[PDB]
Amino acid sequence: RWEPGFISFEDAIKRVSKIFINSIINFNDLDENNFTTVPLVIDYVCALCKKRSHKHPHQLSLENGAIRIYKTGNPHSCKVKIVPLDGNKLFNIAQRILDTN
Amino acid sequence: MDAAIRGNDVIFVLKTIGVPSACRQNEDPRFVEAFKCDELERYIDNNPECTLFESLRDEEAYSIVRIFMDVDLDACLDEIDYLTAIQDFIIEVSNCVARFAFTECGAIHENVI
Ligand SMILES: [Zn+2]
Repeated sequence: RWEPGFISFEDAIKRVSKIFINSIINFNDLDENNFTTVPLVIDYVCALCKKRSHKHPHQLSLENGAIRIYKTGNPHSCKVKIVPLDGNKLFNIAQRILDTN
Repeated sequence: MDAAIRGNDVIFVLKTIGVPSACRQNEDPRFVEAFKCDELERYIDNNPECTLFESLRDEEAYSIVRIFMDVDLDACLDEIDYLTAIQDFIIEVSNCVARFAFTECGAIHENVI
């Protein structure tokens, strides 16, 4: 008496990796049930702010079907990024078809 | 573009609400006053208790002003959500003002943005 209802988790992870110009160090460490907890370590090469380096790591939060990326410590230093996660299935199919060229 | 159109470094300020225009045009010392940036800086530093309401002397010659807005929400937001909201707000408002200028004032949209 993470929810994979829209797209796959690896797709979200690779989208996050693509958004970051610098490499992602702990990408493998992220799983279905740690992305809201595990802090992100970049390779500096931060795009969101064009600054050379950041004193504090970034973090991911899941909010109403979106992944929001914000830098810890003082959030005003680095811009907050928003990633849409909910997706029409008929659109993911089209994306997959265009991936094959 | 004249000198007053080039810039206006002298500022005019009131001291309360509801001052009649007769007193303003009579340069009443109890309500209106004229200052500069440095003068108002020491004024507000020395006399925090006063209430200061900056405005124009008159709309005939000093119509040029910086674009400004007042936002009042009866709530509180955490810092990260506040940042997201302010970014969306700034992009929407910048777009809207630029589009209005392009369609009416005939200015360049991208310059305004
Ligand atoms: Zn940054």
